[PDB]
Amino acid sequence: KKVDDVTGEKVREAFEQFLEDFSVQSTDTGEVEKVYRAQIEFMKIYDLNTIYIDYQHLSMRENGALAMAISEQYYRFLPFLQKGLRRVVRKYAPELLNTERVFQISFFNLPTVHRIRDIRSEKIGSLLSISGTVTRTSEVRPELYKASFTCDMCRAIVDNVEQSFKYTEPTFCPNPSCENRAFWTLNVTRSRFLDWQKVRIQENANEIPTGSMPRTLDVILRGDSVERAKPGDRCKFTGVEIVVPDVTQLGLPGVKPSSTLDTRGISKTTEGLRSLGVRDLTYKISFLACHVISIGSNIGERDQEVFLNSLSSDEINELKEMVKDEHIYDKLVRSIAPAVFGHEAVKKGILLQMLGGVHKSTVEGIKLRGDINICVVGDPSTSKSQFLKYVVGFAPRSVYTSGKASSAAGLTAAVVRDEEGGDYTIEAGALMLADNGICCIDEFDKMDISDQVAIHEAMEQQTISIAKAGIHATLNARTSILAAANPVGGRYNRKLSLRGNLNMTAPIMSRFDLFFVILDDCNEKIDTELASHIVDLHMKRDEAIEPPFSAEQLRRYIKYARTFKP
Amino acid sequence: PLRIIWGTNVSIQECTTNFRNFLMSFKYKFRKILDEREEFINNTTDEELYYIKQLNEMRELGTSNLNLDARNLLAYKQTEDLYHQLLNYPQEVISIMDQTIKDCMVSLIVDNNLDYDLDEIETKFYKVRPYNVGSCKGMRELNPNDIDKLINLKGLVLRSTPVIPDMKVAFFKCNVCDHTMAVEIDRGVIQEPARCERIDCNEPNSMSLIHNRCSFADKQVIKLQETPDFVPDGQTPHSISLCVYDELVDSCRAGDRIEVTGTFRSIPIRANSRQRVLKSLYKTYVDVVHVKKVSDKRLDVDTSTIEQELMQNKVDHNEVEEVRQITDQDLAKIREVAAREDLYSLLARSIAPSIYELEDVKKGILLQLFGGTNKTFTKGGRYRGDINILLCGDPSTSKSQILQYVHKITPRGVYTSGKGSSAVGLTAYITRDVDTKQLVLESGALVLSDGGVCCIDEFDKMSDSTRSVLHEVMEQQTISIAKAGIITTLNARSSILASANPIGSRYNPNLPVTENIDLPPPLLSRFDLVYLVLDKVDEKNDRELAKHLTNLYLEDKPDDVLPVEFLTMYISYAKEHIHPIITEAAKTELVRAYVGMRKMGDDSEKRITATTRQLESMIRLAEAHAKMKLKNVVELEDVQEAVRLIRSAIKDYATDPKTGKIDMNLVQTG
Amino acid sequence: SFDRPEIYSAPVLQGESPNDDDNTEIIKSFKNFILEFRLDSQFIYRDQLRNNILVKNYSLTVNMEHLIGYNEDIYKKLSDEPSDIIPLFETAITQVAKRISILSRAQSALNSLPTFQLILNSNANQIPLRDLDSEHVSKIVRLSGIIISTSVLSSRATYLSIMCRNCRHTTSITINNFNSITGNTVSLPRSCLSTIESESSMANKKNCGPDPYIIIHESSKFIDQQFLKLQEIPELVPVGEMPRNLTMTCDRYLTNKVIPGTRVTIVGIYSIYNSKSGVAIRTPYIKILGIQSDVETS
Amino acid sequence: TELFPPNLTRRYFLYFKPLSQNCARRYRKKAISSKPLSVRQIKGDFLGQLITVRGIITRVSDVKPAVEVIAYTCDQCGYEVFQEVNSRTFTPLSECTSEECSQNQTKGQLFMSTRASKFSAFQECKIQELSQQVPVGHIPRSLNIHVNGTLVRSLSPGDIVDVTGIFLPAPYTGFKALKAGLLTETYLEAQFVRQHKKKFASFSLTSDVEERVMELITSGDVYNRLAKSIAPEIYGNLDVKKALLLLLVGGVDKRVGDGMKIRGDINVCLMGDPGVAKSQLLKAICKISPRGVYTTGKGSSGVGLTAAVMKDPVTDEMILEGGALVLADNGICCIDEFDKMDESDRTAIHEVMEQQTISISKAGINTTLNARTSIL
Ligand SMILES: Nc1ncnc2c1ncn2[C@@H]1O[C@H](COP(=O)(O)OP(=O)(O)OP(O)(O)=S)[C@@H](O)[C@H]1O
Ligand SMILES: Nc1ncnc2c1ncn2[C@@H]1O[C@H](COP(=O)(O)OP(=O)(O)OP(O)(O)=S)[C@@H](O)[C@H]1O
Ligand SMILES: Nc1ncnc2c1ncn2[C@@H]1O[C@H](COP(=O)(O)OP(=O)(O)OP(O)(O)=S)[C@@H](O)[C@H]1O
Ligand SMILES: [Mg+2]
Ligand SMILES: [Mg+2]
Ligand SMILES: [Mg+2]
Ligand SMILES: [Zn+2]
Ligand SMILES: [Zn+2]
Ligand SMILES: [Zn+2]
Ligand SMILES: [Zn+2]
Repeated sequence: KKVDDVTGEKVREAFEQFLEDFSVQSTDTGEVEKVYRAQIEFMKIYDLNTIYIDYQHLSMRENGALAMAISEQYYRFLPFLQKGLRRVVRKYAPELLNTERVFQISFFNLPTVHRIRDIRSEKIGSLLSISGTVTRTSEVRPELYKASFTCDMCRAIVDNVEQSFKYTEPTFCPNPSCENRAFWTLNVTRSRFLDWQKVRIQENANEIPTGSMPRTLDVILRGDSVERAKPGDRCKFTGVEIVVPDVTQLGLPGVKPSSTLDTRGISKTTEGLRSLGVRDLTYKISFLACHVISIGSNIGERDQEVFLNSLSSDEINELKEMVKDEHIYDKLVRSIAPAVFGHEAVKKGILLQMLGGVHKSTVEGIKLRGDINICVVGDPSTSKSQFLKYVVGFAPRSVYTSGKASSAAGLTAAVVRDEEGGDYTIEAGALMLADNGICCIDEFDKMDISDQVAIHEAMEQQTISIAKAGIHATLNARTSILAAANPVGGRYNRKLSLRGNLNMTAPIMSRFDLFFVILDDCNEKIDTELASHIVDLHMKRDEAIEPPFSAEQLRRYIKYARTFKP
Repeated sequence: PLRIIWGTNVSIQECTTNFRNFLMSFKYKFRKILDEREEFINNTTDEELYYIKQLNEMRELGTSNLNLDARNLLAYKQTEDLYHQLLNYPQEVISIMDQTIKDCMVSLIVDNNLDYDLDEIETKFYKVRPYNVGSCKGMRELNPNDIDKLINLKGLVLRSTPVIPDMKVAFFKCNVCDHTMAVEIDRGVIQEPARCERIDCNEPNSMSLIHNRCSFADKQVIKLQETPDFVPDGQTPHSISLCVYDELVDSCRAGDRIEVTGTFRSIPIRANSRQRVLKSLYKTYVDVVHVKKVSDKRLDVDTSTIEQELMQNKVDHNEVEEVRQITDQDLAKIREVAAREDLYSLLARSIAPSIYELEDVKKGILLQLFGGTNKTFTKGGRYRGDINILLCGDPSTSKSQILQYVHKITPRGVYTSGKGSSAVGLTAYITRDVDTKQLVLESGALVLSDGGVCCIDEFDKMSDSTRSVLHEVMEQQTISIAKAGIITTLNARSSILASANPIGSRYNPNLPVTENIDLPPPLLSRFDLVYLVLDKVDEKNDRELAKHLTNLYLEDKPDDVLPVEFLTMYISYAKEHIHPIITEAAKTELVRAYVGMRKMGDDSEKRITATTRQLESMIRLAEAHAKMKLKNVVELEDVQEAVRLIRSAIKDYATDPKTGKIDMNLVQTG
Repeated sequence: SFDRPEIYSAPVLQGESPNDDDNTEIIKSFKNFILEFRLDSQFIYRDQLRNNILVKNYSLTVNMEHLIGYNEDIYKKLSDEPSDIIPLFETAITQVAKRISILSRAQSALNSLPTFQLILNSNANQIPLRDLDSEHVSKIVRLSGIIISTSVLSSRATYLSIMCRNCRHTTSITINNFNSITGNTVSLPRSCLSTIESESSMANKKNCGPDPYIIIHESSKFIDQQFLKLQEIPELVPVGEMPRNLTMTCDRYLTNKVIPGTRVTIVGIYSIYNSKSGVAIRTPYIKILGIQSDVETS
Repeated sequence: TELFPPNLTRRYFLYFKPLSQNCARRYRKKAISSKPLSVRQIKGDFLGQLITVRGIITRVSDVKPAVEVIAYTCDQCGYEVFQEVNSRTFTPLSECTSEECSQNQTKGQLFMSTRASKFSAFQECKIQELSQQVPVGHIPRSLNIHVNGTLVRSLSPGDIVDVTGIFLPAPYTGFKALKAGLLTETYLEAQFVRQHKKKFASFSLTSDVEERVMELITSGDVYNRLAKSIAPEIYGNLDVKKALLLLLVGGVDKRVGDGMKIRGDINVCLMGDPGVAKSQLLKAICKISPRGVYTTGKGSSGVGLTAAVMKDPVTDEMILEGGALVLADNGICCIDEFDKMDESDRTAIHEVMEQQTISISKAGINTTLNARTSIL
């Protein structure tokens, strides 16, 4: 008979008791409602496979021992959690069990979120939260969850054999026909599969240490969590730290653990006619996330009816209050980039760039661009980079690039060789990460001419073409461009035209809707208030900034206004 | 008789007794008389028990690591042989030392009848970290007979691998009866059980290893660029791999200069992945025991760049110090020196004693070392008090020596040359790792110099594309990379110190200042201080300079200047603990000075007109001057000194505002 | 064009504690029994071994009841599983004899010394031939009867030097076990051993073929094997039954020590062979360990 | 009994110094070992012989531990098992082979120990045929030299040397299809090295040196005698040769306690009309100096001056390989056609001439490297 895990049994009983017994008082009325029975009866209506459990609710139970036991040994106690959930669902909603439905528990609201560099080996097999920027996402793929095999010489079917990460074969064979355990074959049709996605995440910019390069991590999404991560956004993943075999570590210094088979209780004879197998224990840390939540890429869905339903009634009141204002335009144009003193025309253009225009298509099939491209040119130290830094900080789905530091593949899309393996991948460039957003290109004049060619291909075509190696693809590049440029010779020449001052290509220049030339003229009064404003900023930090609208309400108003199609 | 570990000359009992006697009886006066320092002996520091004090404070803070100076072992008479045994046989001697530390830990609380519980001490594992084990010999000068010996290496960290899980206990489960066992690793080998150990179940080949149930330890590989004291003929710098384990993982960042002491190890490498055939030529590496990130000769790292790193250091309990410790007596000396009326001249004069005069240049260099205050907005903005200096000058003006001194004095800067650097080599690139055959990301010179000073010699000779990289570094203190490998924003909070020549290689008074400097206005506006270092021939100046250079060669080894250790710790304390703020009287005269120089720029390029970045530079220099005098506020005189330094650096008094020319005789005073 | 690497060892540490079931400890106990046993006042087996080396008789004759007097556990091991224990005692005899074959001929003024043969006599209870059972299989049995036929001497290989047919790889095989009947328990290897050894650095797909080795007869060594047939004595046979007999094998000094018609006691291993009447039926036979002639014909 | 063999108890390395030509002349002995051969003349019939090859060293690998015999410990029997290694690859011993485990039914498991195993300091060097040795219209050829034991670090790139060693065959490297029979690679296992030019740092005040130095002093007028004998086939130019001798000697290197350094090396430019034999003077100085490297204005590029990141396959690692300035470290760099150089090489020598370092910050590398050349 099988031996059981007594601690796992206590975990199972405590968790299944938690699934009913936990309750909260109602905010509106004060009624004692039990949220997880409501959750299960809600999943029974819509056939959901995923139950969401707050970690604080689990932490309230007992003295906190159940939460600590679940978080510390999540990999060990997870099948017990599954069995407890199956029994609780059986007690109340037996119809969920029939279609066997694979259940997934998603934990969220962990007290701390860990940096990608804070990952250590003692947390392997433990529930934990990480945050990171999604750079690459893979196709949704099937994973062998419950395989079906036939013994090669028995030729009888067996099913529901559990797979523990790497592919396994059974050695039991309860069919009495054979005396051979090792030999099997696997059929793919009768096997049961699960959804699988590998998304690559990167260290956030503020999380990176002083001189280090960013490091990546491959996190696996399964079930309903698949496709909730998108390239170029900041995501918080809650899940288990797992470990994955890695043949890369062969040439590394240090003693690599190996695994020999022990031969002490085997009787042998030297009859004649000494080979043994040893396997490497080399691994890398990965993540298996049960829950994915997308934090805003900013510091702080096309239909308006969908958007207003997300907002609460009190915030809809504030939105309609902002709409009701007769001077709303003046408040908006003064709320754009409050650190910049003056330059109302550039703030107007940036606000209109964030709002944008409608995308229209003729009967021929020609697409009319609704994105508005702005280029800011002028004398040095005219706060041109301040506008771009404000836009990338405030606007969602916005990237900031420099002209010299960028590359043609880094701006649009790159085909990447991974681990010298035969597969090739695509990583999205800056304009793809800013799709339906703003790409801020500072120092536009310093960029290479071939990069300018590669970008205006997307500027007319609104698309990016890939024909390198065996990968052919058409990718969307529906992005607005906010560019900052310096004239030839540093200073802007009044005598010359706009084309004389700019080194940029004429197809670059034709697509820009607005060219804002900001000139530096030395007047005593304007310099006086500008110097006073700058020293007051340095003196007073945040409270020297007085916008009519805060960043959150400005962003809410812009998101509301983008729904309208004039 | 005497029991000796095979292959060693080490007796466990003798080593334990000698090391315990050393712990109980060592005083730092023994170290002083070993180093032939008799006049420096004082009572209250030396005649107290040193390692007893560290053991007491180590119990009180709850730390488990003891730092052992191996030179102290050579100071003590009975442990002179123990020093050679520790160097020759660190694997056994270090374990013996850990056992002796644990025995002294329990003995200190049993003997003194302290309230500390014995059980809490006994469950702790104590380990000692030896350091200063000998001279930093060249790593390529080591022989195969030096394998498994303790060595010192000075180096620069280029990159580190992510944290690697190294298996220590293996978890096996039976497939049929769910019976679990845990087997502990023995010398890199884990023995798989061929059969289930339970009396009921005896199925062969039924134990499967569960990879996520089993326990792991942290292992990290760091590429270190060695900087040895002695370099033989025609040797090129080489990078060595060093392995850190457990708490020392992620203690070292890329671009910092460290002292590594560790054991010299060699392993055979498998020729093929599928084959177990090993290569006969072994691969050498260092298993790191102790890391030192603090040098008395240079400044320490700016802690505002490593706040989260300090927090993670506290979490990991690595007990590695990024900053030097400030005692009460030397802090009192710092406060007394800050009260001197000649503090500015004393600090600037003590910068480069070998370099004669260049007083305003040294003052600007000192203010760059101090830096302005760093302001981080709660909304998300960031202001950095990083000061950029350009030294445009005639040949033979010690500016290369000045950049050399600053490169030596900074904790983690990088020294580069014009046309010896490219745009890619300054920011970041992709290389192929030798060990893993993988594409790995490696920082360029600007990212490596973050938190320090990047010195650029021959700045005028650098190409336009390479100089155009420095714009974002000089204004935002960051680089925004959008390439095939990375699309990210990297912090480069490096103050830039550049040295340059005029177009004709000598300053021409016929041409204006802007033509002589020959920089585009976007790049030249980002420099806080621009120094026109000129060679004026005088009787007294040439006589004094010639005497100053000839006094160097009177002896083989060559007013009052502060020592470099006290200078570094004073600047360190001021950067750490002084964050001055601008006041109203400073604000109004800042505004008045900026308006006045904008009015000077109204006159008719030939001249460098005033710009808003010059107002930012006035703010930063005033903050640096206030931080120098340990004042927590920026008031009017600091701003006047900043303005005066800006005027005197470019020699605005010497130049004619209308023409822009500089005349050598009529105002200039060398 | 480099030579073989050499593998060699030297004792340094004590190692794990010795175990009674380990082969080395059994060999050491056998060696101590040979050296230190006293019958009345003399080391009978040590002096017998010296005299046998002087006569160049490379065998030792051991009384089994002496093993009772000396050490019980190794007697139990020898009785229960003789096939594994007898090579160990033969190794012990050969190891003691090497010390005698060096310290004697170099003092009373090349030599190759073979593995000695264990001949062992018992005075215990004699099993009748028809009372043999499956419980006696692979165990030492003492039994009596009359010998009705002795075959001619066959030649078995002890040491043979073999050479690959086309590869010309040279190998030697040493055989110390001749207990098997109708079976080649040791034979020529099925493929050339040069490739798996990889002894030379050059290693000049080449396959030598199945059974490539050829015996070099002028450098091979041989012994004598004899088949005997033992019948139960005709005085005590059931009236209507044919008397039952057993095939027995002897080798080396046990051959030609008995003629047909002699009534003998025999110590030997009741053993098994398959002869090509039941799906799994094996014919019994005896591997002779000792022959005792009850009476001697004149 | 089993002992540690004498191979495991030897603390010394044994080398064969070749018999000299002068000593061989006395006894009418004809020394094959003494006569320096070019790389071309080392044929297959010289294999196994002690021979001397003269040539310039081009590449030297880093010193690495090459295991000669591997030591394993067995916990079961307490024996130490040693397996010899004579090839580039080996298979480690897994299961114990001592006499105690061999007889026993339970065989022990071997664990390798580095400290008990025997290593040799190993270097692989390339020696190239000298220009006078190369026949007409041919490319110089190279030979592999194996350096073991004490002789390591006695060969540096750019040295013209007599290397005496045993010419030995090696297992074949190359495509299997191209090989015909028992083809072998070749290498020279080094026994002795003699330097054609003695390094200045290797100078020691031996007894025989002292009488020659005293003779040169007591002859008198040493400064003019040494200066006028630098390039004696060149008429006149006495002050130029005097400054060239001062170039060879140089001033003292200055170290300040602050860490600031003032170079002791002298830099000399010779600019003049064509036909003043200044190229002859550069070649004369630059054969005289032990670490002299002769360069051309455009023949030596930027990467041929400073450094390049290249893979070393014998030690299997990417290392920095120096250019002409690194080859002349603590020597003289001999730059002919100085005005014909491009600006990048001018910046390189601009950093070299005062700071005596080359700072490279490219995609390949972020280093500073020592280039302590005196420049002519
Ligand atoms: N109108 C303004 N309002 C506020 N700050 C300003 C203004 N003009 C300049 N500044 C400040 O002056 C500095 C100029 O920085 P940048 O925005 O990088 O200048 P820029 O317009 O981008 O010119 P380049 O092309 O970078 S030289 C910053 O510290 C700005 O905050
Ligand atoms: N003012 C000075 N004080 C002290 N030493 C000096 C001074 N001026 C020149 N020297 C000495 O002369 C040497 C000349 O080197 P540097 O002055 O550093 O050259 P430089 O100023 O960088 O000019 P370059 O190399 O043509 S750009 C220095 O190394 C000092 O030894
Ligand atoms: N003073 C001299 N003594 C001896 N030979 C001389 C003298 N001047 C010139 N020659 C010879 O004239 C030739 C000049 O050769 P070079 O060494 O190339 O002169 P050069 O100064 O290098 O001229 P270049 O290369 O055109 S600048 C050689 O054959 C010299 O031997
Ligand atoms: Mg800008
Ligand atoms: Mg210089
Ligand atoms: Mg010439
Ligand atoms: Zn079957
Ligand atoms: Zn079991
Ligand atoms: Zn063969
Ligand atoms: Zn063994």
